[PDB]
Amino acid sequence: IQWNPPTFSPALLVVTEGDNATFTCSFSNTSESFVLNWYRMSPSNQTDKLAAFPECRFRVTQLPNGRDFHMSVVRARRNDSGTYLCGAISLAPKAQIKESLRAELRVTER
Amino acid sequence: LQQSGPELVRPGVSVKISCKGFTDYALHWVRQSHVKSLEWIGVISSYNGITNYNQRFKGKATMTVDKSSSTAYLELARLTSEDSAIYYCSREEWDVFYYFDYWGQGTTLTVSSAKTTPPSVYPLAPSMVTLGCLVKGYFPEPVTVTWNSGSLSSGVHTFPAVLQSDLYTLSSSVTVPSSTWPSETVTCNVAHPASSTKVDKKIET
Amino acid sequence: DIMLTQSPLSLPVSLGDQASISCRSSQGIVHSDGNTYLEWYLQKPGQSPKLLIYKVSNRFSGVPDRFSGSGSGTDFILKISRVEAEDLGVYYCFQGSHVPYTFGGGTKLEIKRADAAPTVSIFPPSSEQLTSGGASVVCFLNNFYPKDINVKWKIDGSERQNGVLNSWTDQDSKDSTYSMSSTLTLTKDEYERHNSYTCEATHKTSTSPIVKNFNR
Ligand SMILES: *[C@@H]1O[C@H](CO[C@@H]2O[C@@H](C)[C@@H](O)[C@@H](O)[C@@H]2O)[C@@H](O[C@@H]2O[C@H](CO)[C@@H](O)[C@H](O)[C@H]2NC(C)=O)[C@H](O)[C@H]1NC(C)=O
Ligand SMILES: *[C@@H]1O[C@H](CO)[C@@H](O)[C@H](O)[C@H]1NC(C)=O
Ligand SMILES: *[C@@H]1O[C@H](CO)[C@@H](O)[C@H](O)[C@H]1NC(C)=O
Repeated sequence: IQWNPPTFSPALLVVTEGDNATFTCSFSNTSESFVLNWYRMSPSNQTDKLAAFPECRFRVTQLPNGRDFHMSVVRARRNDSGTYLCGAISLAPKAQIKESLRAELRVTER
Repeated sequence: LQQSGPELVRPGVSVKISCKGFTDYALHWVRQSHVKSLEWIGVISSYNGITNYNQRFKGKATMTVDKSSSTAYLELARLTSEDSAIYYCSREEWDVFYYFDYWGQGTTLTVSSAKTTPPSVYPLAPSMVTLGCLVKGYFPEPVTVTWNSGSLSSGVHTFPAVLQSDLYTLSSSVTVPSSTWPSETVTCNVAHPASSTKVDKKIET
Repeated sequence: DIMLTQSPLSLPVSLGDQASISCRSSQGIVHSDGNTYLEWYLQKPGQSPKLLIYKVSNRFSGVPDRFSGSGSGTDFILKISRVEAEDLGVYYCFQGSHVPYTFGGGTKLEIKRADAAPTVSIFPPSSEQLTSGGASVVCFLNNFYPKDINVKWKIDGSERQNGVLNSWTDQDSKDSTYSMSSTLTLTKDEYERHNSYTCEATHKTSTSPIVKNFNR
Protein backbone atom coordinates (compact mmCIF):
# COMPACT_ATOMS: atom_id res chain seq x y z
CA ILE A 1 0.00 0.00 0.00
CA GLN A 2 2.95 2.24 0.72
CA TRP A 3 6.13 0.33 0.22
CA ASN A 4 9.77 1.21 0.36
CA PRO A 5 12.90 -0.87 -0.21
CA PRO A 6 15.69 -0.70 2.38
CA THR A 7 17.02 2.85 2.46
CA PHE A 8 20.80 3.37 2.41
CA SER A 9 21.80 6.98 3.11
CA PRO A 10 23.59 9.14 2.21
CA ALA A 11 23.81 8.40 -1.52
CA LEU A 12 27.26 10.04 -1.45
CA LEU A 13 29.39 10.03 1.72
CA VAL A 14 32.70 11.91 1.47
CA VAL A 15 35.12 11.64 4.41
CA THR A 16 38.82 12.30 4.85
CA GLU A 17 41.03 9.26 5.38
CA GLY A 18 41.25 8.38 9.06
CA ASP A 19 37.73 9.68 9.73
CA ASN A 20 34.91 7.37 10.70
CA ALA A 21 32.23 6.97 8.00
CA THR A 22 28.67 6.01 8.94
CA PHE A 23 25.83 5.06 6.58
CA THR A 24 22.20 4.76 7.71
CA CYS A 25 20.13 1.74 6.63
CA SER A 26 16.34 1.87 7.05
CA PHE A 27 14.18 -1.26 6.86
CA SER A 28 10.53 -1.46 7.93
CA ASN A 29 10.11 -5.08 9.01
CA THR A 30 6.69 -6.71 9.21
CA SER A 31 8.08 -9.75 11.07
CA GLU A 32 10.94 -10.50 13.44
CA SER A 33 12.67 -13.26 11.45
CA PHE A 34 15.13 -11.34 9.31
CA VAL A 35 18.79 -10.41 9.22
CA LEU A 36 20.26 -7.15 7.94
CA ASN A 37 23.37 -7.31 5.76
CA TRP A 38 25.94 -4.72 4.73
CA TYR A 39 27.68 -5.26 1.40
CA ARG A 40 30.43 -3.84 -0.76
CA MET A 41 30.45 -4.24 -4.53
CA SER A 42 33.27 -6.26 -5.98
CA PRO A 43 34.87 -4.78 -9.12
CA SER A 44 32.84 -7.50 -10.88
CA ASN A 45 29.65 -5.58 -9.95
CA GLN A 46 28.97 -8.38 -7.43
CA THR A 47 28.34 -8.51 -3.69
CA ASP A 48 30.67 -9.16 -0.72
CA LYS A 49 29.50 -9.38 2.90
CA LEU A 50 31.12 -6.82 5.23
CA ALA A 51 29.01 -7.33 8.38
CA ALA A 52 25.52 -8.20 9.54
CA PHE A 53 23.12 -7.55 12.33
CA PRO A 54 22.99 -9.53 14.51
CA GLU A 55 26.79 -10.00 14.11
CA CYS A 56 36.20 -5.84 12.96
CA ARG A 57 36.56 -2.52 11.16
CA PHE A 58 32.99 -2.76 9.77
CA ARG A 59 30.23 -2.66 12.35
CA VAL A 60 26.45 -2.57 12.32
CA THR A 61 24.49 -1.14 15.25
CA GLN A 62 20.71 -1.30 15.63
CA LEU A 63 19.13 1.99 16.68
CA PRO A 64 16.32 2.23 19.27
CA ASN A 65 13.49 3.03 16.84
CA GLY A 66 13.20 -0.45 15.29
CA ARG A 67 13.81 0.82 11.75
CA ASP A 68 17.27 2.33 11.38
CA PHE A 69 20.72 0.77 11.56
CA HIS A 70 24.17 2.35 11.43
CA MET A 71 26.90 0.82 9.28
CA SER A 72 30.19 2.51 10.14
CA VAL A 73 33.63 2.11 8.63
CA VAL A 74 36.10 2.81 11.43
CA ARG A 75 39.12 4.89 10.35
CA ALA A 76 38.31 4.82 6.64
CA ARG A 77 41.27 4.28 4.34
CA ARG A 78 41.49 5.30 0.71
CA ASN A 79 41.03 1.80 -0.69
CA ASP A 80 37.70 1.80 1.17
CA SER A 81 36.23 4.02 -1.57
CA GLY A 82 33.63 2.23 -3.65
CA THR A 83 30.03 1.08 -3.78
CA TYR A 84 27.94 0.07 -0.77
CA LEU A 85 24.43 -1.17 -0.08
CA CYS A 86 22.54 -2.91 2.67
CA GLY A 87 20.08 -5.69 2.32
CA ALA A 88 17.27 -7.17 4.32
CA ILE A 89 16.92 -10.94 4.29
CA SER A 90 13.47 -11.76 5.65
CA LEU A 91 12.13 -15.33 5.63
CA ALA A 92 8.48 -14.53 6.39
CA PRO A 93 6.12 -13.29 5.24
CA LYS A 94 7.15 -14.39 1.70
CA ALA A 95 10.91 -15.04 2.06
CA GLN A 96 12.49 -12.00 0.34
CA ILE A 97 15.97 -10.53 -0.06
CA LYS A 98 15.60 -6.75 -0.40
CA GLU A 99 18.65 -4.70 -1.34
CA SER A 100 19.05 -0.95 -0.99
CA LEU A 101 20.07 1.20 -3.90
CA ARG A 102 23.81 1.65 -3.97
CA ALA A 103 25.77 4.41 -2.26
CA GLU A 104 29.27 5.77 -2.86
CA LEU A 105 31.85 6.17 -0.13
CA ARG A 106 34.59 8.59 -1.19
CA VAL A 107 37.68 8.77 1.02
CA THR A 108 39.77 11.81 0.11
CA GLU A 109 43.53 12.16 0.57
CA ARG A 110 44.76 13.79 3.77
CA LEU B 1 11.98 -33.53 -1.51
CA GLN B 2 12.52 -36.97 0.02
CA GLN B 3 11.21 -37.47 3.53
CA SER B 4 11.56 -40.15 6.18
CA GLY B 5 9.36 -43.22 6.10
CA PRO B 6 6.17 -43.70 8.08
CA GLU B 7 6.33 -43.69 11.87
CA LEU B 8 4.20 -45.37 14.54
CA VAL B 9 5.04 -44.09 18.03
CA ARG B 10 3.31 -44.01 21.45
CA PRO B 11 1.77 -40.89 23.04
CA GLY B 12 4.20 -38.69 24.98
CA VAL B 13 7.42 -39.53 23.10
CA SER B 14 9.10 -37.40 20.42
CA VAL B 15 9.89 -38.09 16.78
CA LYS B 16 12.22 -36.47 14.25
CA ILE B 17 11.33 -36.65 10.57
CA SER B 18 13.69 -35.61 7.81
CA CYS B 19 13.37 -33.81 4.47
CA LYS B 20 16.22 -34.14 1.99
CA GLY B 21 16.88 -32.07 -1.13
CA PHE B 22 19.85 -26.61 -1.13
CA THR B 23 20.91 -23.13 -0.02
CA ASP B 24 18.53 -21.51 -2.51
CA TYR B 25 15.27 -22.02 -0.65
CA ALA B 26 13.15 -21.65 2.35
CA LEU B 27 11.85 -24.97 3.58
CA HIS B 28 8.35 -25.26 4.97
CA TRP B 29 6.47 -27.89 6.93
CA VAL B 30 2.77 -28.47 6.27
CA ARG B 31 0.66 -30.97 8.19
CA GLN B 32 -2.43 -32.58 6.75
CA SER B 33 -4.76 -34.34 9.19
CA HIS B 34 -7.41 -37.06 8.71
CA VAL B 35 -10.07 -34.50 7.94
CA LYS B 36 -7.96 -33.19 5.01
CA SER B 37 -7.42 -29.74 6.38
CA LEU B 38 -3.96 -28.38 5.63
CA GLU B 39 -2.05 -26.30 8.15
CA TRP B 40 1.26 -24.48 7.86
CA ILE B 41 3.75 -25.29 10.62
CA GLY B 42 6.76 -23.10 9.91
CA VAL B 43 9.62 -22.08 7.66
CA ILE B 44 13.35 -22.48 8.10
CA SER B 45 16.12 -20.84 6.12
CA SER B 46 18.60 -23.42 4.90
CA TYR B 47 21.53 -21.03 4.91
CA ASN B 48 20.87 -19.18 8.22
CA GLY B 49 18.76 -21.59 10.25
CA ILE B 50 16.53 -18.60 11.08
CA THR B 51 12.98 -19.70 11.75
CA ASN B 52 9.40 -18.49 11.77
CA TYR B 53 6.84 -20.68 13.54
CA ASN B 54 3.10 -20.78 13.50
CA GLN B 55 2.58 -19.87 17.16
CA ARG B 56 0.09 -22.72 17.49
CA PHE B 57 2.89 -25.22 16.70
CA LYS B 58 5.60 -23.56 18.80
CA GLY B 59 6.80 -26.11 21.36
CA LYS B 60 4.98 -28.93 19.62
CA ALA B 61 7.40 -28.48 16.71
CA THR B 62 11.10 -27.63 16.39
CA MET B 63 12.72 -26.99 13.01
CA THR B 64 16.39 -27.61 12.31
CA VAL B 65 18.64 -27.79 9.25
CA ASP B 66 21.95 -29.46 8.43
CA LYS B 67 23.54 -27.96 5.32
CA SER B 68 26.39 -30.43 4.90
CA SER B 69 23.85 -33.23 4.46
CA SER B 70 21.31 -30.93 2.70
CA THR B 71 18.58 -32.13 5.04
CA ALA B 72 15.95 -30.44 7.20
CA TYR B 73 14.38 -31.85 10.36
CA LEU B 74 11.05 -31.32 12.11
CA GLU B 75 11.01 -32.65 15.67
CA LEU B 76 7.56 -33.27 17.13
CA ALA B 77 7.65 -33.52 20.92
CA ARG B 78 5.20 -34.58 23.63
CA LEU B 79 3.25 -36.49 21.04
CA THR B 80 -0.45 -37.04 21.09
CA SER B 81 -3.15 -38.62 18.92
CA GLU B 82 -3.78 -35.19 17.23
CA ASP B 83 -0.35 -35.22 15.73
CA SER B 84 -1.40 -38.20 13.65
CA ALA B 85 -1.32 -36.64 10.19
CA ILE B 86 0.63 -36.57 6.95
CA TYR B 87 3.62 -34.26 7.41
CA TYR B 88 4.79 -32.65 4.18
CA CYS B 89 7.88 -30.59 3.59
CA SER B 90 7.91 -28.07 0.78
CA ARG B 91 10.05 -25.21 -0.43
CA GLU B 92 9.70 -21.62 -1.57
CA GLU B 93 12.26 -19.70 -3.65
CA TRP B 94 13.64 -16.46 -2.24
CA ASP B 95 12.67 -13.61 -4.59
CA VAL B 96 9.79 -15.24 -6.49
CA PHE B 97 6.01 -14.64 -6.24
CA TYR B 98 4.79 -18.20 -5.49
CA TYR B 99 5.13 -20.66 -2.64
CA PHE B 100 5.07 -24.46 -2.95
CA ASP B 101 6.36 -25.77 -6.28
CA TYR B 102 7.69 -29.19 -5.31
CA TRP B 103 6.48 -31.23 -2.36
CA GLY B 104 7.95 -34.14 -0.55
CA GLN B 105 5.97 -37.34 -0.70
CA GLY B 106 4.84 -36.90 2.88
CA THR B 107 5.57 -38.84 6.06
CA THR B 108 2.54 -40.53 7.63
CA LEU B 109 2.70 -40.39 11.43
CA THR B 110 0.45 -42.42 13.73
CA VAL B 111 0.42 -41.97 17.51
CA SER B 112 -1.54 -44.56 19.49
CA SER B 113 -1.32 -46.77 22.57
CA ALA B 114 -2.77 -49.84 20.84
CA LYS B 115 -0.80 -53.01 20.12
CA THR B 116 -0.68 -55.11 17.00
CA THR B 117 -4.15 -56.64 17.20
CA PRO B 118 -5.51 -59.01 14.54
CA PRO B 119 -8.99 -58.29 13.19
CA SER B 120 -12.08 -60.22 14.12
CA VAL B 121 -13.93 -61.13 10.93
CA TYR B 122 -17.65 -61.68 11.08
CA PRO B 123 -19.94 -62.89 8.31
CA LEU B 124 -22.87 -60.73 7.27
CA ALA B 125 -25.49 -63.05 5.85
CA PRO B 126 -29.11 -62.15 5.08
CA SER B 127 -33.00 -60.22 -8.45
CA MET B 128 -29.72 -59.88 -6.53
CA VAL B 129 -28.36 -60.79 -3.09
CA THR B 130 -26.08 -58.75 -0.83
CA LEU B 131 -23.52 -60.35 1.49
CA GLY B 132 -20.84 -58.74 3.64
CA CYS B 133 -17.98 -59.02 6.07
CA LEU B 134 -17.40 -57.01 9.23
CA VAL B 135 -13.74 -56.49 10.15
CA LYS B 136 -13.59 -55.23 13.71
CA GLY B 137 -11.08 -54.20 16.35
CA TYR B 138 -7.72 -54.26 14.56
CA PHE B 139 -4.55 -52.20 14.81
CA PRO B 140 -2.68 -50.94 13.07
CA GLU B 141 -4.01 -50.12 9.62
CA PRO B 142 -4.17 -51.42 6.93
CA VAL B 143 -6.30 -54.48 6.22
CA THR B 144 -7.01 -56.08 2.85
CA VAL B 145 -10.38 -57.61 1.96
CA THR B 146 -11.14 -59.63 -1.16
CA TRP B 147 -14.00 -61.93 -2.17
CA ASN B 148 -13.34 -65.47 -3.44
CA SER B 149 -9.69 -64.40 -3.79
CA GLY B 150 -10.23 -61.57 -6.31
CA SER B 151 -12.68 -63.40 -8.59
CA LEU B 152 -15.49 -61.19 -7.23
CA SER B 153 -14.69 -57.55 -8.08
CA SER B 154 -17.87 -56.09 -9.53
CA GLY B 155 -20.53 -55.18 -7.00
CA VAL B 156 -18.10 -54.79 -4.10
CA HIS B 157 -18.00 -51.89 -1.66
CA THR B 158 -15.17 -51.87 0.89
CA PHE B 159 -15.44 -48.93 3.20
CA PRO B 160 -12.63 -46.95 4.87
CA ALA B 161 -11.68 -47.85 8.43
CA VAL B 162 -12.95 -45.79 11.37
CA LEU B 163 -11.67 -45.44 14.91
CA GLN B 164 -13.38 -46.38 18.11
CA SER B 165 -11.51 -47.99 21.03
CA ASP B 166 -8.20 -46.85 19.49
CA LEU B 167 -8.97 -49.75 17.14
CA TYR B 168 -9.99 -49.78 13.50
CA THR B 169 -13.16 -51.32 12.12
CA LEU B 170 -14.43 -51.64 8.57
CA SER B 171 -16.86 -53.69 6.53
CA SER B 172 -17.06 -54.95 2.96
CA SER B 173 -20.18 -55.60 0.89
CA VAL B 174 -20.56 -57.75 -2.23
CA THR B 175 -23.72 -57.96 -4.35
CA VAL B 176 -24.30 -61.07 -6.42
CA PRO B 177 -27.15 -62.74 -8.37
CA SER B 178 -29.86 -64.75 -6.61
CA SER B 179 -28.89 -67.75 -8.74
CA THR B 180 -25.23 -67.89 -7.69
CA TRP B 181 -25.70 -67.79 -3.90
CA PRO B 182 -25.96 -69.95 -1.69
CA SER B 183 -25.85 -72.30 -4.71
CA GLU B 184 -22.18 -71.49 -5.33
CA THR B 185 -19.97 -70.23 -2.51
CA VAL B 186 -19.08 -66.66 -1.51
CA THR B 187 -16.06 -66.19 0.77
CA CYS B 188 -14.45 -63.00 2.07
CA ASN B 189 -10.68 -62.97 2.48
CA VAL B 190 -9.23 -60.63 5.12
CA ALA B 191 -5.49 -59.98 5.38
CA HIS B 192 -3.88 -58.10 8.29
CA PRO B 193 -0.16 -58.07 7.44
CA ALA B 194 0.78 -56.39 10.73
CA SER B 195 -0.25 -59.36 12.83
CA SER B 196 0.58 -61.77 10.04
CA THR B 197 -3.01 -62.78 10.03
CA LYS B 198 -5.13 -64.06 7.24
CA VAL B 199 -8.75 -65.03 7.72
CA ASP B 200 -11.15 -66.75 5.41
CA LYS B 201 -14.81 -66.75 6.09
CA LYS B 202 -17.47 -68.57 4.20
CA ILE B 203 -20.79 -66.84 4.06
CA GLU B 204 -23.16 -69.60 5.06
CA THR B 205 -26.83 -68.75 4.93
CA ASP C 1 -5.30 -15.04 12.19
CA ILE C 2 -6.59 -15.12 8.62
CA MET C 3 -9.12 -17.87 8.32
CA LEU C 4 -9.89 -18.86 4.75
CA THR C 5 -13.41 -20.20 4.31
CA GLN C 6 -14.38 -21.84 1.02
CA SER C 7 -17.75 -22.36 -0.58
CA PRO C 8 -18.97 -24.89 -1.20
CA LEU C 9 -17.37 -28.10 0.11
CA SER C 10 -18.69 -30.17 -2.79
CA LEU C 11 -19.14 -28.95 -6.35
CA PRO C 12 -20.83 -31.51 -8.67
CA VAL C 13 -20.26 -31.02 -12.44
CA SER C 14 -20.37 -32.79 -15.83
CA LEU C 15 -16.99 -32.95 -17.40
CA GLY C 16 -17.13 -29.84 -19.62
CA ASP C 17 -19.56 -27.84 -17.38
CA GLN C 18 -18.63 -24.57 -15.64
CA ALA C 19 -17.96 -24.72 -11.91
CA SER C 20 -16.35 -22.03 -9.79
CA ILE C 21 -14.88 -22.41 -6.31
CA SER C 22 -14.79 -19.32 -4.09
CA CYS C 23 -12.36 -18.39 -1.33
CA ARG C 24 -13.15 -15.74 1.31
CA SER C 25 -10.78 -14.33 3.95
CA SER C 26 -11.60 -12.76 7.34
CA GLN C 27 -9.46 -9.69 6.54
CA GLY C 28 -7.36 -8.27 3.72
CA ILE C 29 -4.47 -10.39 2.41
CA VAL C 30 -2.36 -7.67 0.71
CA HIS C 31 1.36 -8.15 1.61
CA SER C 32 3.76 -5.32 2.47
CA ASP C 33 4.76 -5.50 -1.22
CA GLY C 34 1.44 -4.42 -2.60
CA ASN C 35 1.15 -7.96 -3.97
CA THR C 36 -1.57 -10.36 -2.86
CA TYR C 37 -0.09 -13.82 -2.32
CA LEU C 38 -3.17 -16.02 -2.69
CA GLU C 39 -2.89 -19.41 -4.23
CA TRP C 40 -5.03 -22.29 -5.39
CA TYR C 41 -3.87 -25.87 -4.98
CA LEU C 42 -5.37 -29.07 -6.37
CA GLN C 43 -4.92 -32.33 -4.47
CA LYS C 44 -5.49 -35.69 -6.14
CA PRO C 45 -6.08 -38.55 -3.67
CA GLY C 46 -2.83 -40.10 -2.51
CA GLN C 47 -0.54 -37.31 -3.74
CA SER C 48 0.85 -33.97 -2.67
CA PRO C 49 -1.12 -30.81 -3.47
CA LYS C 50 -0.07 -29.12 -6.69
CA LEU C 51 0.14 -25.40 -7.38
CA LEU C 52 -2.26 -24.04 -9.99
CA ILE C 53 -2.83 -20.29 -9.51
CA TYR C 54 -0.43 -17.97 -7.67
CA LYS C 55 -0.51 -14.23 -6.91
CA VAL C 56 -4.24 -13.77 -7.50
CA SER C 57 -4.48 -14.52 -11.23
CA ASN C 58 -1.16 -15.97 -12.40
CA ARG C 59 -1.27 -19.52 -13.68
CA PHE C 60 1.85 -21.50 -12.94
CA SER C 61 3.46 -22.79 -16.13
CA GLY C 62 2.41 -26.30 -16.96
CA VAL C 63 -1.12 -25.53 -15.70
CA PRO C 64 -3.95 -25.62 -18.29
CA ASP C 65 -5.45 -22.44 -19.69
CA ARG C 66 -8.93 -23.15 -18.33
CA PHE C 67 -7.98 -22.70 -14.69
CA SER C 68 -8.53 -19.00 -14.24
CA GLY C 69 -7.92 -17.38 -10.90
CA SER C 70 -9.22 -13.94 -10.05
CA GLY C 71 -10.53 -11.89 -7.16
CA SER C 72 -9.74 -8.93 -4.95
CA GLY C 73 -10.43 -7.41 -1.57
CA THR C 74 -11.59 -10.23 0.67
CA ASP C 75 -12.97 -12.29 -2.24
CA PHE C 76 -11.35 -14.74 -4.65
CA ILE C 77 -12.73 -17.15 -7.22
CA LEU C 78 -11.24 -20.16 -8.91
CA LYS C 79 -13.09 -20.79 -12.16
CA ILE C 80 -12.73 -23.96 -14.23
CA SER C 81 -14.19 -23.93 -17.74
CA ARG C 82 -13.36 -27.42 -19.03
CA VAL C 83 -13.60 -29.89 -16.19
CA GLU C 84 -11.86 -33.23 -16.56
CA ALA C 85 -10.99 -36.66 -15.27
CA GLU C 86 -7.64 -35.08 -14.41
CA ASP C 87 -9.35 -32.16 -12.57
CA LEU C 88 -11.40 -34.04 -9.98
CA GLY C 89 -10.16 -33.73 -6.43
CA VAL C 90 -10.01 -31.18 -3.62
CA TYR C 91 -9.09 -27.55 -4.27
CA TYR C 92 -7.55 -25.41 -1.51
CA CYS C 93 -6.90 -21.71 -1.52
CA PHE C 94 -4.04 -20.31 0.51
CA GLN C 95 -2.76 -16.92 1.69
CA GLY C 96 0.95 -16.26 2.15
CA SER C 97 0.73 -12.53 2.90
CA HIS C 98 0.39 -12.71 6.70
CA VAL C 99 2.07 -15.14 9.07
CA PRO C 100 0.81 -17.55 10.03
CA TYR C 101 0.06 -18.80 6.53
CA THR C 102 -3.37 -20.42 6.36
CA PHE C 103 -5.29 -22.77 4.08
CA GLY C 104 -8.96 -22.91 3.24
CA GLY C 105 -10.98 -25.92 4.32
CA GLY C 106 -11.07 -27.44 0.82
CA THR C 107 -13.64 -27.87 -1.96
CA LYS C 108 -14.23 -31.32 -3.48
CA LEU C 109 -15.00 -31.26 -7.21
CA GLU C 110 -17.08 -34.29 -8.14
CA ILE C 111 -18.92 -35.79 -11.12
CA LYS C 112 -22.65 -35.12 -11.14
CA ARG C 113 -24.77 -37.94 -12.51
CA ALA C 114 -28.41 -38.83 -12.50
CA ASP C 115 -30.26 -39.41 -9.29
CA ALA C 116 -30.39 -42.76 -7.67
CA ALA C 117 -31.93 -44.21 -4.59
CA PRO C 118 -29.85 -46.32 -2.18
CA THR C 119 -30.07 -50.10 -1.98
CA VAL C 120 -30.56 -50.80 1.73
CA SER C 121 -29.50 -54.06 3.38
CA ILE C 122 -29.54 -54.76 7.11
CA PHE C 123 -27.75 -57.55 8.92
CA PRO C 124 -28.18 -58.88 12.46
CA PRO C 125 -25.06 -59.68 14.48
CA SER C 126 -23.16 -62.76 13.45
CA SER C 127 -23.46 -65.73 15.79
CA GLU C 128 -19.67 -65.70 16.19
CA GLN C 129 -19.73 -62.13 17.51
CA LEU C 130 -22.40 -62.89 20.12
CA THR C 131 -20.06 -65.50 21.60
CA SER C 132 -17.53 -62.68 21.96
CA GLY C 133 -19.87 -60.59 24.16
CA GLY C 134 -20.55 -57.90 21.54
CA ALA C 135 -23.25 -57.36 18.94
CA SER C 136 -22.79 -55.12 15.89
CA VAL C 137 -25.76 -54.36 13.61
CA VAL C 138 -24.75 -53.53 10.04
CA CYS C 139 -26.70 -51.54 7.43
CA PHE C 140 -25.43 -50.94 3.89
CA LEU C 141 -26.78 -48.14 1.69
CA ASN C 142 -25.18 -48.69 -1.69
CA ASN C 143 -25.02 -46.99 -5.07
CA PHE C 144 -27.02 -43.82 -4.43
CA TYR C 145 -26.75 -40.27 -5.70
CA PRO C 146 -26.15 -37.50 -4.40
CA LYS C 147 -23.75 -37.76 -1.48
CA ASP C 148 -26.30 -36.54 1.02
CA ILE C 149 -28.12 -39.10 3.16
CA ASN C 150 -29.10 -39.45 6.80
CA VAL C 151 -29.40 -42.80 8.53
CA LYS C 152 -31.18 -43.30 11.82
CA TRP C 153 -31.19 -46.29 14.15
CA LYS C 154 -34.29 -47.29 16.05
CA ILE C 155 -34.71 -49.95 18.67
CA ASP C 156 -38.35 -50.86 19.30
CA GLY C 157 -39.37 -47.57 17.73
CA SER C 158 -37.05 -45.52 19.93
CA GLU C 159 -34.30 -43.78 17.98
CA ARG C 160 -30.82 -44.44 19.32
CA GLN C 161 -27.36 -43.04 18.52
CA ASN C 162 -24.61 -44.38 20.84
CA GLY C 163 -22.26 -46.90 19.23
CA VAL C 164 -23.21 -45.82 15.70
CA LEU C 165 -20.23 -45.49 13.38
CA ASN C 166 -20.63 -44.68 9.69
CA SER C 167 -18.31 -44.82 6.70
CA TRP C 168 -18.52 -43.47 3.16
CA THR C 169 -16.93 -44.67 -0.06
CA ASP C 170 -15.39 -42.24 -2.48
CA GLN C 171 -17.41 -41.68 -5.65
CA ASP C 172 -17.36 -44.82 -7.77
CA SER C 173 -15.23 -44.67 -10.92
CA LYS C 174 -17.73 -46.71 -12.95
CA ASP C 175 -21.27 -45.62 -12.10
CA SER C 176 -20.44 -42.36 -10.24
CA THR C 177 -22.52 -43.39 -7.21
CA TYR C 178 -21.89 -43.32 -3.46
CA SER C 179 -22.21 -45.95 -0.73
CA MET C 180 -22.28 -45.87 3.06
CA SER C 181 -22.08 -48.35 5.93
CA SER C 182 -23.80 -47.72 9.27
CA THR C 183 -22.83 -50.08 12.11
CA LEU C 184 -24.58 -49.90 15.50
CA THR C 185 -22.43 -51.67 18.13
CA LEU C 186 -23.85 -52.88 21.46
CA THR C 187 -23.15 -55.42 24.21
CA LYS C 188 -24.56 -58.92 23.99
CA ASP C 189 -26.56 -58.19 27.16
CA GLU C 190 -27.97 -54.86 25.94
CA TYR C 191 -28.70 -56.28 22.48
CA GLU C 192 -30.85 -59.16 23.79
CA ARG C 193 -32.63 -56.81 26.19
CA HIS C 194 -34.46 -55.57 23.06
CA ASN C 195 -36.26 -56.99 20.06
CA SER C 196 -36.92 -54.91 16.90
CA TYR C 197 -33.96 -53.24 15.14
CA THR C 198 -34.21 -50.82 12.20
CA CYS C 199 -32.11 -48.59 9.96
CA GLU C 200 -33.74 -45.80 7.95
CA ALA C 201 -32.37 -43.84 5.00
CA THR C 202 -33.86 -40.46 4.23
CA HIS C 203 -32.54 -39.50 0.80
CA LYS C 204 -33.39 -36.94 -1.88
CA THR C 205 -34.97 -39.65 -4.14
CA SER C 206 -37.94 -40.39 -1.81
CA THR C 207 -40.33 -38.32 0.28
CA SER C 208 -40.65 -41.01 2.99
CA PRO C 209 -38.10 -43.37 4.65
CA ILE C 210 -36.44 -46.43 3.29
CA VAL C 211 -36.79 -48.92 6.15
CA LYS C 212 -35.10 -52.26 6.90
CA ASN C 213 -35.61 -54.22 10.11
CA PHE C 214 -35.35 -57.60 11.83
CA ASN C 215 -36.32 -59.24 15.11
CA ARG C 216 -33.97 -61.44 17.01
C1 LIG D 1 11.02 -5.57 13.72
O1 LIG D 1 12.27 -5.98 14.31
C2 LIG D 1 12.51 -5.44 15.61
C3 LIG D 1 13.88 -5.91 16.05
O2 LIG D 1 13.97 -7.32 16.02
C4 LIG D 1 15.23 -7.83 16.46
O3 LIG D 1 16.32 -7.69 15.55
C5 LIG D 1 16.03 -8.28 14.28
C6 LIG D 1 17.16 -7.96 13.30
C7 LIG D 1 15.86 -9.78 14.44
O4 LIG D 1 17.10 -10.37 14.85
C8 LIG D 1 14.78 -10.10 15.48
O5 LIG D 1 14.80 -11.50 15.77
C9 LIG D 1 15.01 -9.31 16.76
O6 LIG D 1 13.87 -9.45 17.61
C10 LIG D 1 11.40 -5.85 16.58
O7 LIG D 1 11.60 -5.13 17.79
C11 LIG D 1 11.94 -5.94 18.95
O8 LIG D 1 10.82 -6.66 19.46
C12 LIG D 1 11.19 -7.55 20.50
C13 LIG D 1 9.99 -8.40 20.89
O9 LIG D 1 8.84 -7.56 21.06
C14 LIG D 1 11.71 -6.76 21.69
O10 LIG D 1 12.15 -7.66 22.72
C15 LIG D 1 12.87 -5.85 21.28
O11 LIG D 1 13.18 -4.96 22.36
C16 LIG D 1 12.51 -5.05 20.04
N1 LIG D 1 13.69 -4.35 19.55
C17 LIG D 1 13.61 -3.12 19.04
C18 LIG D 1 14.91 -2.52 18.61
O12 LIG D 1 12.55 -2.53 18.94
C19 LIG D 1 10.03 -5.50 16.01
O13 LIG D 1 9.00 -6.02 16.85
C20 LIG D 1 9.87 -6.05 14.59
N2 LIG D 1 8.58 -5.66 14.03
C21 LIG D 1 7.64 -6.53 13.68
C22 LIG D 1 6.37 -5.95 13.11
O14 LIG D 1 7.79 -7.75 13.81
C1 LIG E 1 35.69 6.34 15.60
O1 LIG E 1 34.95 5.38 16.40
C2 LIG E 1 35.70 4.80 17.49
C3 LIG E 1 34.75 3.87 18.22
O2 LIG E 1 33.86 3.21 17.32
C4 LIG E 1 36.26 5.88 18.41
O3 LIG E 1 37.11 5.25 19.37
C5 LIG E 1 37.05 6.91 17.62
O4 LIG E 1 37.45 7.97 18.49
C6 LIG E 1 36.19 7.48 16.49
N1 LIG E 1 36.93 8.47 15.74
C7 LIG E 1 36.43 9.68 15.45
C8 LIG E 1 37.32 10.59 14.67
O5 LIG E 1 35.30 10.01 15.80
C1 LIG F 1 44.48 -1.16 1.56
O1 LIG F 1 45.76 -0.54 1.68
C2 LIG F 1 46.52 -1.02 2.81
C3 LIG F 1 47.76 -0.17 2.90
O2 LIG F 1 47.44 1.18 3.22
C4 LIG F 1 46.82 -2.50 2.62
O3 LIG F 1 47.53 -2.97 3.76
C5 LIG F 1 45.52 -3.28 2.46
O4 LIG F 1 45.82 -4.63 2.14
C6 LIG F 1 44.65 -2.68 1.36
N1 LIG F 1 43.35 -3.34 1.33
C7 LIG F 1 42.69 -3.62 0.20
C8 LIG F 1 41.37 -4.30 0.36
O5 LIG F 1 43.14 -3.32 -0.91
